[PDB]
Amino acid sequence: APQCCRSAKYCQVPSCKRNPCCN
Repeated sequence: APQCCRSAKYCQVPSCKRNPCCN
């Protein structure tokens, strides 16, 4: 599956929002 640091769109996910990579 696609990681959270794959694109900004993913960073806008309540699941990837708490990700130090997206934060």
